Order: sequence, then C-alpha cells, then structure tokens
Amino acid sequence: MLRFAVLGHPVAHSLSPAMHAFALESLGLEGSYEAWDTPLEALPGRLKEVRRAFRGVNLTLPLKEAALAHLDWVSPEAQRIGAVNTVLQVEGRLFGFNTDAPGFLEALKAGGIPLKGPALVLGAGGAGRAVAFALREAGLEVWVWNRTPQRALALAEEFGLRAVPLEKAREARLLVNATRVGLEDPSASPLPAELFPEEGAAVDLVYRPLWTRFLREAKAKGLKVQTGLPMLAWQGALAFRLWTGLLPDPSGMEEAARRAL
Amino acid sequence: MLRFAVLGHPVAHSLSPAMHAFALESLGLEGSYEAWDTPLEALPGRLKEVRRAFRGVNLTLPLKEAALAHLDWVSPEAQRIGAVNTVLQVEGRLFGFNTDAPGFLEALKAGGIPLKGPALVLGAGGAGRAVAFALREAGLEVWVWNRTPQRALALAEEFGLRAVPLEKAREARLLVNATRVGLASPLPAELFPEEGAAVDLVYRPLWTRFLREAKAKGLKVQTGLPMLAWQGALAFRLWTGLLPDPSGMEEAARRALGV
Ligand SMILES: O=C(O)C1=C[C@@H](O)[C@@H](O)[C@H](O)C1
Ligand SMILES: O=C(O)C1=C[C@@H](O)[C@@H](O)[C@H](O)C1
Repeated sequence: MLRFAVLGHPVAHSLSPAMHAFALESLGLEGSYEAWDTPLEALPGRLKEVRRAFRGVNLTLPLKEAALAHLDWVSPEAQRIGAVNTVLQVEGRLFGFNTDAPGFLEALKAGGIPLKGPALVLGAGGAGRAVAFALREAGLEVWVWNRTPQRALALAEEFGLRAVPLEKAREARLLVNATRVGLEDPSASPLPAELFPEEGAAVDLVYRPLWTRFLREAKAKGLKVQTGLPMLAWQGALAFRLWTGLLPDPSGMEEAARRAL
Repeated sequence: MLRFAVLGHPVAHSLSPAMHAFALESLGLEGSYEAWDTPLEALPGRLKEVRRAFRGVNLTLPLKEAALAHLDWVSPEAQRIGAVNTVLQVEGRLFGFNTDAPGFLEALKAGGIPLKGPALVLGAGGAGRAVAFALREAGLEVWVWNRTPQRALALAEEFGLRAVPLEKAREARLLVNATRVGLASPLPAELFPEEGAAVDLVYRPLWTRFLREAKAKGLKVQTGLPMLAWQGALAFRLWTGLLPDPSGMEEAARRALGV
C-alpha cells in the first residue's frame, strides 16, 4: 500500500495525516500518511529513508529550502520559488515539486476572493515566495515585504515584482500573511491594525489558531477573508495527484482538517 | 481517471492493453490503457499530447531510443542502456525510465531461473542492451553476440563485457535470446549450452524451436511473457505507486492469446 508522510519540525500537530487519511479511503486506496518529526540536521538521512520506503512525502519547516540540494530533480517552478513542499519517490530517485503555489490560486477561487491587485505578500520565506509566484502567474501586480528587506528585495528583483515598506499595506487590495507571526499566539499580528486597507481581501496561511488575530482584524476592518485551511487542502490534494495520478476531493480534505484541529 | 498507453509501430499485437486492463481492474482503479500506433515521425507530437492527457505510457519499437531527446529527465539506468520503455507524466513534465532491465531480473527470479554464469546475450538492441546491463549489475560474467559484429563489440566496449563467437553459447550457463526484434533463432541446436538455462524474449509465442531445443537439451527455460508482465507491473507502480500482480498480468496475456 501507499506510504506517505509529512516531514518537518514541529509536525506532531500537522493536519495532513487527517486530510490524506480521508483522501485514501475516499479513493478506495490502502495506505498510510504519518507525521515524522525531522529536524534540519536529520533531513539528509531522512530523505535516504524516503528513497526506500515512501512513495511520497510533504515537507514543512524547516526543510523546504534545504531539501532541493538532496533531490535528483526539482521542478522549474520549485527552482524559482526555492522551496519544495512535495517529493515523489520513483525507483529510489526523488523528484521535488511545489504544490503551495497552485494550491493557493485554487483556494482563492474556492473562496470567491477576486484576483485583483495590488496584492501584498507579507513574508518572503518559502511560503511567501510560493504565494508571490502564484499571484505573479495569475497576472496580478504583486508587492512584497519582509522583516528583513533584502529577502523581499531579492524576491521582487528575481520575479520582477515590487518590494515595499509595510505601510503600503493600506493601498493593497489583497493582503496575504505568509509570515509565522500569529502562529499559536492570538495576541500577535504581522500588521498594526491601522495599516490594514479599508477595502479588499485578506488571506492567512497560519491556521493555528484558525481565526488568527490578523484575520479577525481584517474581518472587522471590512475586508473579505479566507483562513489557511482551503490552501492547506488544495496543496494537499494536488500533492496526492502528483503521487498517484488521482485527485482526491479538496473540499473533503478541507473538512477533514477542520475536524482534526 | 487514469489514462495510459503503449506507443510504437506496430503495436496492434501488443499484449500490454490486456495486462493493464487487469492491473486497473484488480487494483480497483478507473482508467484505460490503449495501444496507439506511433511511427517515429509522430513521436515528437505524440509526446506533447502525452504531457497533457496521459499519466504515463510505455514505448516500444521504434521509439525507445529516439524518445530520450524529448524528455525532461532520464534515469541513470535508462541513459546507460540508451533506451526508455516507460514514461511518467507529472505536472506536464516527462520522466523516462527503463523497466525492461529490472523486469527481466525479477521475472527470472520469480520463475526460478538461476543466475549461473557466464551469461550470453544474443542481440544488442534495446532489449538486448537492457538485458546485458541488468545481468552485469547482477554480478554475472556477461558475454554478448550479434549478427552484425560491430554491434556486439560496441556494446561490449560500452559496458566492459566481451563480444564472443556464436560457438561460445556452449559454455554459457544462462542464455538469452534478444534477437526477436518484433516477434528462427540464430543459434544452431548443436551450439546450445551444456547445462543451465535459456530465456527467449518472445511474447506472443506459446513455444519456439529455440525453447524446445533448450528444453530437450535439459536446460531450464522461460519465454518473454514473464518479463513483459514484470516490466509492465513495474511501470504501473512507477505511475501510481501500486504494484499489480505480475502473475495475474501474465495469466491475462495467456488468456488473451487463447493458449
Ligand atoms: O502542515 C502541514 O502538514 C503542511 C504544511 C505546508 O507546509 C504544506 O506545504 C506541506 O505539504 C504540509
Ligand atoms: O509489446 C509491448 O506492449 C511492450 C514491449 C516491450 O518493448 C516493453 O518494453 C514495453 O513497455 C511494452
């Protein structure tokens, strides 16, 4: 049967096991999807094991960027993004892909979020780079910001976007939190309330808590909002199709993650 | 659903569609595996179609070598062999593999054919190259022969093996006939191995003089059907992560053949 896993640290709280358990039974397939705590230093040995006993694995912090160097092939998109969130194992070879980017666009459509810019992505790490890549592919005007400017500049220069100071958030029509600010901390938000735009939409990739301070601020501000679950479900469904050629129902996977938190 | 196909010219006599229909059915999967005649000229265009509508395809004569130039990635083994018989499509990208080699070895293993050396491979084509590579990596002393001398010497040089005269077949303990281009052996009965095993890479035939001669000589024998089933089951797993029963696939083919 199909052996899958999400590698990272921390991963004991991942909702992927629940989503793909649904995927497997839903498609009538026998298999498992476990959470395997993997610290950066353990990554090399961990991928060696993946080559022998797993059909595929998802990668999460802090392994998405370091993984590229240990793979046999990286997709053109994952190369530009500089992060791989999905690995396929065939004949002991590892192929890297990024389903965070396409998953994000699918989630936006599923949420009725209009593809209207300027779209400001907060955070220029792996997740932020994937979101910026996806919004660029969708043809929107994209702005990027990062606590450390050079990271946002590098991204804007590489993708041909615009790096902006944080206060430009008031002029964005779509705001996406791709930072980890807010993770398990209801008191923290990456953006001061007064910097939110008075109209538009906001999406948060952080889904622990589900209704983060950022999202609650955005909703109260008069912005249309979307939690991080739709993207989580779509990037997962897309990864499952990469591994098997079959697409499990994204909404079903979303529902499964919702019940798992 | 899952869409697969075997591309080649001719492919009207391929037993792959029969075997994979069983693979899909037995594994409770929805999909199809069709034979699609593909002359060498339609190959570039056919692969473009594969990128968009098929999860994977098998390639047979005369596409195994010409296909490499049109793929995004080729496995180390397929590169050395110089032939790709299995293509996987993910996100519109094409990856080439060679399941002929591992399928051959697994078929010998499952069929109880001992890897007794020296082994001799007759024929240096896509199948012959895959077989020689497989036997070499298995640790055997491997000899090669070809109707055309230069062909055998080139293969011997590339893989670090030895090209030998037809008479050396008497000293081989594992004899493989890979001269069956597209379904009479070139080996006189008097030059057959003294002891050991003979494998005839022929898929449709129930029997062959080559095999009857080997059997009579007291050699353990095997046709090419087990290899076809195994290269096919391995291809299916490459495509989906699921391995269909190789024995089941072989039986499906035999029933299709009416023997
Ligand atoms: O929480 C999780 O299990 C995941 C989170 C994201 O990094 C995804 O990109 C990853 O595939 C799995
Ligand atoms: O006849 C067939 O359908 C096949 C023949 C061999 O060349 C195999 O390598 C191919 O994958 C399938």
